[PDB]
Amino acid sequence: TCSTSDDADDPTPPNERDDEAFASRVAAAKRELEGTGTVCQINNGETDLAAKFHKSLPHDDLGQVDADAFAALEDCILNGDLSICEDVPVGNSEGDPVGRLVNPTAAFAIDISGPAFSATTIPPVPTLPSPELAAQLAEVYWMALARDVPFMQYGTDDITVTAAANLAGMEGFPNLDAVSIGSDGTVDPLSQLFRATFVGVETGPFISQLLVNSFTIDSITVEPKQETFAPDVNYMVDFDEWLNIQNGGPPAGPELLDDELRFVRNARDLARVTFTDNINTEAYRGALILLGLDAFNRAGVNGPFIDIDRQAGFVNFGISHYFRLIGAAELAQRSSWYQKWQVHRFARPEALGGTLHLTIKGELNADFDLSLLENAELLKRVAAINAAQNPNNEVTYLLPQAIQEGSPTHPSYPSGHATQNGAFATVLKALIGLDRGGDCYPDPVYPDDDGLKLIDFRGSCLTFEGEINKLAVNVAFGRQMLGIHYRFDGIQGLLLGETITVRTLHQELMTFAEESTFEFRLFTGEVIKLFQDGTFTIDGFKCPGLVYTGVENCV
Amino acid sequence: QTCSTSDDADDPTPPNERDDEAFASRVAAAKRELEGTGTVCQINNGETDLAAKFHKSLPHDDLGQVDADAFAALEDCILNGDLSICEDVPVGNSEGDPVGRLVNPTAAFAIDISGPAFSATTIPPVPTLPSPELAAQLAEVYWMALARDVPFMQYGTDDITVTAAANLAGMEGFPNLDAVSIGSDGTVDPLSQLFRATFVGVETGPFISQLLVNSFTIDSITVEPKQETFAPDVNYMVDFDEWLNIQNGGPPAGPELLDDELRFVRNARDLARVTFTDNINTEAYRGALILLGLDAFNRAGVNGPFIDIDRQAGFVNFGISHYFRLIGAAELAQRSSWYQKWQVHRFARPEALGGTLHLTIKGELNADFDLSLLENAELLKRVAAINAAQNPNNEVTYLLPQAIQEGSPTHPSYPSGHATQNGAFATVLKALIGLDRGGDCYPDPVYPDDDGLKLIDFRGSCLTFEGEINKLAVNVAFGRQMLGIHYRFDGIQGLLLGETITVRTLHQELMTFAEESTFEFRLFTGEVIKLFQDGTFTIDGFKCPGLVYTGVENCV
Ligand code: VO4
Ligand code: VO4
Repeated sequence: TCSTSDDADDPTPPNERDDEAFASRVAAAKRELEGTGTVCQINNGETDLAAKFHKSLPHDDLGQVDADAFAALEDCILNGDLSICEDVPVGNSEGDPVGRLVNPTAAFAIDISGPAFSATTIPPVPTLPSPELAAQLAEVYWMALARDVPFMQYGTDDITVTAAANLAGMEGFPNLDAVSIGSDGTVDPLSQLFRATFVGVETGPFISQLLVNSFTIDSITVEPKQETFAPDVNYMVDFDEWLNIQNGGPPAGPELLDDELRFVRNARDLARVTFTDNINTEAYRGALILLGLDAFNRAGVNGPFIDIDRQAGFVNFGISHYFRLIGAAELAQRSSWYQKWQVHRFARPEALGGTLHLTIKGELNADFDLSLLENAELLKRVAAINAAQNPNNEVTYLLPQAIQEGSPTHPSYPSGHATQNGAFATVLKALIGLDRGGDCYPDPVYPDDDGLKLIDFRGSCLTFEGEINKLAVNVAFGRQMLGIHYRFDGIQGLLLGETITVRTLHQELMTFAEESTFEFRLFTGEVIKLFQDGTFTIDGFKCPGLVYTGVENCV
Repeated sequence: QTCSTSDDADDPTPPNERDDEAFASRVAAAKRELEGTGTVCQINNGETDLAAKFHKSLPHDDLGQVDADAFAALEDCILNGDLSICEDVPVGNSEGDPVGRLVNPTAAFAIDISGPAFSATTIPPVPTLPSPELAAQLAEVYWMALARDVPFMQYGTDDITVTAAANLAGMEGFPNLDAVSIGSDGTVDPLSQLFRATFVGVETGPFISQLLVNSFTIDSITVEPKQETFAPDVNYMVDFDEWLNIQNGGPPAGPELLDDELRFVRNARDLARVTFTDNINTEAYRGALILLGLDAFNRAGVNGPFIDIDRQAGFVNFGISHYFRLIGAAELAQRSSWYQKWQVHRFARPEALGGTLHLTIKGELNADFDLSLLENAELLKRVAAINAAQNPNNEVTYLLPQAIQEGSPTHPSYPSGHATQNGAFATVLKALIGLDRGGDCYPDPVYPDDDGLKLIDFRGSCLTFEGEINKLAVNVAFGRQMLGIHYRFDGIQGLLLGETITVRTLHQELMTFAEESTFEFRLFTGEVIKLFQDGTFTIDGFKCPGLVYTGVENCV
């Protein structure tokens, strides 16, 4: 049995390989220790249970949570114990899986890699009475009303031309997260409504090139015409059906589907993608397309290999590296879960929709800002679309859901889809690099209004990095378009995802033998550059912390 | 805001101790890896002949023998984890084609914070060039090339595969091949054993996994797996000059000829084509979506510890996030595969031993291949004839016909990186699905017809999910062998390396989870592993003595 020598072409002796791996890992962990320090989780401080998540617990007939049950939920959230979590009351005893709490104890796991779950933060949510919460909630209502308008008709359809005038008139609107908006405060329906200022999202067609172009997987070429939802029908707008879903009961039935396969061409379609995706499916498709277009090089001439001739990357700076992180970067979901349950615990849009509807009916008196509560233009359209749908044409102002089950049984903020899509977009941009990130997407297209044919897009350069960012914001805002998240869930989850992913990316980069760096553009536009000694820059400026904690701290 | 002992998080640990607690847990995890690893000795087969070593893309003489100083430059490149030193390795062809680049030789030297470090695991020494095991390993690769265009359901009648099976069973070292599928009577049944392995389920039912031939749905897009495949009969690198050009790092002679009709995978050439055009985990990702849709893994999160309780579902842990996260993350096993390829065994590819074989048969070289191969009359006459029909002026060569013009990637043979990653992904799918559901039968199994244009319903065996998951991994490993670029030891040892490594990572993560939970599933060779949060583990119910898992043979 060997000790100081063996057959490997390795400078370290066998009996030191174990110590060197330990030393390296202790140092890495020490760097997270020191770079982290004391991190303070802060929520908006409101105590109203109406603004908190409690879907699936027992509610009275006004959708108001049972006190004892909510206190058992707080018990469950705090203790990271399965058994205590099984003690939380359920509001419907039929045992349907949509009634189960979605893994409330998940956050309490220290992963050995990346930033620990409590090492990052996201901002407090706007309180229920605020002008910002009002405009955020109205925007989810207008998305629901605009679901069947084709994206290319946004500038001429009554619903979206109105949505843009009505939202721009709300006091809180200019304060919405990365809101697309003119300098004069107006909203252009075709290029700004339901958009964000992250790089490339406002340029060109609403839907990312990565969602409408063909992809090849194992020599199988796939055109992305999907099975989509039927137009014009929404769910949970009948009061008893809505209450039953808040109490944890089964959906009223399946969703109506369209008989014709179509490319994604309106918000209902985009929402459909996000209802039937599985973690990184959209980003995986984008990854394959980018590889096929040579934004990422399949033969491995990426990273430090672009400047040399003898070697190609694979495990590092090649497809092994890329597809590994496309899955591994989903680890940011653990931090997303801590934020959802242990910290913010914010009410989903359908729950606030119930509070609103009852307040409008005079059965509750929630303090919503008058910009929503007196928003006649929006509330009359909601009343009308619901009455058209409901038995006996009964009017409700509930938020129309594109799915019978409504939201998943976990808190609104942030969106897990937005956190994981921010992480996947960051992995793609970092491996493709800044230079290739700025090249223009070749032969860009947009689906026709029926989603049956692709039309050649003739306009500004759509950069690879912008189309990757667009893909991520499409997925985030597609959940909003189902009725189950607000813009703050999507924007702040995307940033949470980018920050955590820069931390893991930098951690791994420091271990690699070959000399190399990472360089790429963040969602807000700054260029980050990561170095193997632990240093990093934002637009050329060397940052002061030991580890990346967001652009705001690099000053 | 600042804070110290209290903030708005419902977390028992004060903010100012959360950094400390994460460092403590990480040190304890790294320490468990330190103490469970100890001294690990990397042992290769010890042969010194350069003909038995990888040196594709370096300068060679006209007999394909490596320039000696270039090879010592490559060893220095392998040893030092230095990009600049690796840029000094000589190249045998100046055209600058990307197929000539060395594939990331410094990759192994990176200590990943999670999982087993790159040098903490081993794979067995490769059979030496003169051994009967090597001879039968290489003959199998050649028979796979000769059987490329035979539809799997015609294996029992086609003279090529009927003879392959008998020829291989009569080779002295054949019975000692890695998990070789063979009767107790010593014969190989063409339909159910030829080019198969004894890993659970692989020998049951059709050759191709159900996960590769059934439709998958992605984002509401339903996909029928009819692929663009290679044309029949044509093989490449069978003309000596073309072969030599490829060994010196020159560009491929041309593109591969493709079939005009899209088809399901129905022969070895088609399975090879999958593996030529896949991307790390595309085959398992397709299988993962198929399994999820069949409820072998529950999309709503009723998996792992949630199966026995009513109030909660899994997601980050024991739900789809866990599942898709690990399907990509488990590719981390590729760092260890890279160490074994370059730093430890550095074994020559089948096309390289094929050039040595060819030249030895012609009397231009004198390699000591065992006589079971050098005097295999049945194999030699068929190789000569297929190559004479392919070559322009009908010149005979004994080179191993490749299914692709560029031949192997530019990195050593052992183990197969495709096999190591598919052993890891197979291991992730089984662990998350769990032992009980792993035993459920595939619901609607099929097999493609001989033209690969229609799916025929299969009957007469329960194809378990764990068995079809194992089959897919062995199909991907063996499809590289069907390209002409890997041996069976590359594939089976690669699959087992990927499994051990993944068990180590799965266990490490399991120990962190707040909820009480375990992992329990069946390994490739059939034993049931069960992993516990206190760091202990069992093999068929027997408590293992090591700190950490190091393979079935050490749990005794
Ligand atoms: O998955 V959301 O967290 O986007 O409901
Ligand atoms: O990728 V192989 O290592 O299977 O050539």
